[PDB]
Amino acid sequence: MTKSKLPKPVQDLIKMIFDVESMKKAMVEYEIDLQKMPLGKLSKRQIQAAYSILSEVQQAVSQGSSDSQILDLSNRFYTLIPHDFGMKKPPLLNNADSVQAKAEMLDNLLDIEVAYSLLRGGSDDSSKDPIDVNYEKLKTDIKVVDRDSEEAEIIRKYVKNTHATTHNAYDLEVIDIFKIEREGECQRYKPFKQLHNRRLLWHGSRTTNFAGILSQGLRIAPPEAPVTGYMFGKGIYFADMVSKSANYCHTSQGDPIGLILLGEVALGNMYELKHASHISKLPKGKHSVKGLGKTTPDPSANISLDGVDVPLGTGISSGVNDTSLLYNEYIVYDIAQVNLKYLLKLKFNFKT
Ligand SMILES: Cc1cnc2c(C(N)=O)cnn2c1
Repeated sequence: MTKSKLPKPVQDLIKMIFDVESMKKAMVEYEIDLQKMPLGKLSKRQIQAAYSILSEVQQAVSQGSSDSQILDLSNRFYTLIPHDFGMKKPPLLNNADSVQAKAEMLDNLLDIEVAYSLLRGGSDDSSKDPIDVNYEKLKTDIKVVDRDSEEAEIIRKYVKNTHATTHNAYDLEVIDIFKIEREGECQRYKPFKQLHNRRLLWHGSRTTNFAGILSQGLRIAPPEAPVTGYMFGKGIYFADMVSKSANYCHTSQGDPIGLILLGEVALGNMYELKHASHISKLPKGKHSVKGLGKTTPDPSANISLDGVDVPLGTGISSGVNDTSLLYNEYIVYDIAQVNLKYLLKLKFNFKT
């Protein structure tokens, strides 16, 4: 029963990541029936089967098949994943929007099952602090960045400048800044180290998903996932506006604490797009996809950190007239193209 000697901000981060209740709330927010399907009953092969049904809906809508088939698959989805809408009609998976919503839901369900499997596995010893046991389950070095260092100065300027005016529901306060080093990730990222056009970008996600993000990195949606459920196909999505990525933390007024990622991304040749392009492979010679947004952080204020460009400029007009994106988007389709550097802990102070 040796109390953990880890830094207090790290211990708080471990407790917040490995909280079983936060997993249960996240499933309740999706209106999943926890009585007919509790958290311990979540299965990876069950989520993959739900991914396949979403893919069956995608192909039926395209091939002009029976919309009656699209009704049977919708009811199949709700039998596979038991929900509880009370007295309301469940949303019908009959169009592309419904597929994207349930695709995003299964991405968080797959990460929740990963966090719970990580928690209830391995070995156990009641002589060690549970905080110490969970920290080594992540297989990640986690150090607190000093508040007065130039790293924290640049990171704060990154959060300070790239908060979009459209995302007016809140403003962000940086609580903690962690310098993370995933086990073995640096060797995996080595072939992309001297690739040109490397940037430090944001990645937001649910807090419960970070037990798997630190354990296995940022993954691509499984093969069973429908490629049309994501705007630019099955890849890893990043942004340069801190508010665009913080929206994917799914932070509520009840739980206003968020976790966001700062990662070095080997972009290389950017396939610049303006609208949806559901692809799994890039054209030969390209290494990433950039969704051109109307507003881009000023390129004149670009600075470097460890040889990595940091687009912390104020948002100005990009010079792109016809685009379906308000802000930029960076997508890679190889997991080795990501090197996670920092992990931030943000307080969401919702306004107006
Ligand atoms: C479809 C999609 C998913 N995730 C993201 C992020 C992020 N997680 O930071 C930014 N844009 N984006 C887009």
